[PDB]
Parts: sequence; C-alpha cells; structure tokens
Amino acid sequence: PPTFNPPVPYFGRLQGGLTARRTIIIKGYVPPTGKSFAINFKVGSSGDIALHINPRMGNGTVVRNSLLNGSWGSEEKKITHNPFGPGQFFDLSIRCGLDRFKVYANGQHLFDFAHRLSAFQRVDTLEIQGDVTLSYVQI
Ligand SMILES: OC[C@H]1O[C@@H](Cn2cc(-c3ccc(F)cc3)nn2)[C@H](O)[C@@H](n2cc(-c3ccccc3)nn2)[C@H]1O
Repeated sequence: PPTFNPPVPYFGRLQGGLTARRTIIIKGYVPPTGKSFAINFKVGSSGDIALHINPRMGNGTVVRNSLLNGSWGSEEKKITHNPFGPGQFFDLSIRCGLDRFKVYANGQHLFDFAHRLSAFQRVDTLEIQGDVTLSYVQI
C-alpha cells in the first residue's frame, strides 16, 4: 500500500518486525457517519493482536486490548481527550517502547499500553479497517 491516501482496508508489513523505537504515523479522517475503526499491531501467521485500538463513535470510547490465542484481554478505555469525533482529522503517533506502546494524537498524549505480547518483534502487520479515511500512513 502507498504512504499517501492509502485506501482502507490498509494492510502493511512491518519489515524486520516491530522493533523498539519504531514510530508508526497515521493521519486520517473519521467520517461524519463513521461508527468504528480499528488499528491492529498483529502477528499475521497466528492472527494474534499485540495492540488493538478501537475508536467507537457511538459512545465516544477509545478501546485498547490484545487478542492472544483467540482471547480478548482486559479493555483499557481511560483517556483525557477523544480526538476521533465524527468529521475530525487526527494526527496519531504510535511509538513501540521496551515496556509500553506510547500514543499521541495531535501532539497530545492519548494513552500508554503496557506490552502483553512481550515478544512484539513477531508483530509484522499493521492493519487499519472500518470507518476511517487515511491521508498518510508512515511505517
Ligand atoms: O476489547 C476489544 C474488542 O471488543 C470486541 C467486543 N468484545 C469484547 C469482548 C470481551 C470479552 C471478554 C473480555 F475479558 C474482554 C472483552 N468480547 N467481545 C470487538 O469485536 C473487537 N473488535 C472490533 C473490531 C473491529 C474491526 C474492524 C473495524 C472496527 C472494529 N475487531 N475486533 C475489539 O474492539
């Protein structure tokens, strides 16, 4: 998929895998009629999701979880701000740290997500699906 105006669903290969210090940029638009989209940091061969980010416009929630061997873990929903309202442009920054994913939206800290798949270098797929339009995705 291209870096600029990639269509959804976006399927991108993280070559060498998710290494520490790896920063993924997503700039995009939530349509006015959008219900939900997902960003998945996924182990393709197994289907596992180290980090799943699910903005849901219905209740204005930003749901974080992992899918590890067909099990959805505890949901993390705590935010100080929701930048994914209908008709909103967003500049999302996702850094894979040693112990935690670190996610900023429009320069403002959104959430931390402690690693659940400790072996996160096995993540080789970035996937963006659902009610989102993409202007730029940097892997
Ligand atoms: O906790 C995060 C997940 O919630 C799922 C709903 N759900 C949650 C649970 C659940 C069950 C037990 C738990 F301890 C925790 C959670 N069971 N079913 C969504 O289907 C699941 N999801 C949404 C999507 C999705 C894909 C493409 C576009 C938009 C959404 N894919 N998977 C994800 O949001």
